[PDB]
Amino acid sequence: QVQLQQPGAEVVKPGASVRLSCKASGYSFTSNWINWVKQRPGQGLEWIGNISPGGSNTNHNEKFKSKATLTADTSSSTAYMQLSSLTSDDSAVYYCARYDGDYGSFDYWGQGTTLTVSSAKTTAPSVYPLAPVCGDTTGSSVTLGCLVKGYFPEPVTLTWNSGSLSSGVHTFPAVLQSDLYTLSSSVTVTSSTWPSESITCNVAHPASSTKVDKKIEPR
Amino acid sequence: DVQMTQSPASLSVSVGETVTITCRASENIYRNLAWYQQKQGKSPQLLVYAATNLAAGVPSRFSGSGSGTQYSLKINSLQSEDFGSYYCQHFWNIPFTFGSGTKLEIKRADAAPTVSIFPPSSEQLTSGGASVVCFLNNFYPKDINVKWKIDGSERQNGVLNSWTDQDSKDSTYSMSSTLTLTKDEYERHNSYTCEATHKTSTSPIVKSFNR
Repeated sequence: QVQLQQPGAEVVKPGASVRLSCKASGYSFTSNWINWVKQRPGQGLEWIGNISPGGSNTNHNEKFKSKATLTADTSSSTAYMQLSSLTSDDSAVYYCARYDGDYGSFDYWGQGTTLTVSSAKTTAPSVYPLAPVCGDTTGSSVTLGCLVKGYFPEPVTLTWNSGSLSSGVHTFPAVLQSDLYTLSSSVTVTSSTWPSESITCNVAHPASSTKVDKKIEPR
Repeated sequence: DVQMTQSPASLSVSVGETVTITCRASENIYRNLAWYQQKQGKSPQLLVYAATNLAAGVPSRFSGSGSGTQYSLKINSLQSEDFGSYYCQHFWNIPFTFGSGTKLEIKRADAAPTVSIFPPSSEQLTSGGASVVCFLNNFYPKDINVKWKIDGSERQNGVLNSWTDQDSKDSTYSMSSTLTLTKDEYERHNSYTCEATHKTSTSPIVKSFNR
């Protein structure tokens, strides 16, 4: 019943400003401090600052004194964090969290907003089939792949044989480089399976409303 | 202000084992310390508050202890749901700093990577690009390195790497490495090589093809 509602993701331009929202429900909004926490990919939690809604008294981590501006609208039970002069070092997940005086700590957290700071426009991926070297399959198995290049924003959903083939799959996290994403997926099957049977990669990119199949053909 | 020193940064453990994680504050923080758990892809969740008190509904196998500058979180007979990361945080004064985290990882038997190399697709070449891909799959432990060579010469530029989290079925790790060239550069050279260095292979496992 206590809930803190944050947007799941926001894409924003470098040098621009963004206002991140945290809408509280299930308790009296002015009763608790709202805290903000930054987490960079694969890194730790970093405390940014806090606000007491009503009087709007605040505390800041000195590292964020100019970067973050904290406000609150009691009429909508919403806390806001403004991030200014955006750079790639601002790309992160930002959580809001409620402080409880009894626990002396953070008892409820928002889902976090994934902020992506980028110049990129929405772009459908190119999907390339990865067939093995025309060497030889005297191994008991064979590995095939799918390369998904040049898309923006996240995510893509990749399946094999429309989801019929789910075992032996590794779908790798996307990497953003030169302001487009690339990802890849491998699937491993017994040698008797391919190329005797069809194996196709299916790639959905909901931001561009595209879906693309690529059959893996022997070289 | 107060600095928190958390240890260990990482540990490989098995279900049923007992684990102790430590936090050290720069000054006496008088038990004003919380511990959180964070599962992959999820928000942190409070386990222990005021150094020693279990939050509402938290399993009794978790316990916190300490005073002064020295705090611990103990997990007594770890269960499957307990793998993930843990963080301490103090509330002595502003800023309310977190420890750097402890990641718990599932122990399993060592496994050499299965290495596969892939030439550019005809499709990509028609568009004027040339990506060569190397999968280093189902290995354990986590640490690994890949080196590219073109005609026997190490190539560092144009390489993108990605790593999976621990596999839900077999607890291994995998890695993908993509070397991206122009089609013109790709077609000038003859041989392409991916080399995997791992605990199980300090002399690398080498996969190559000739264009």
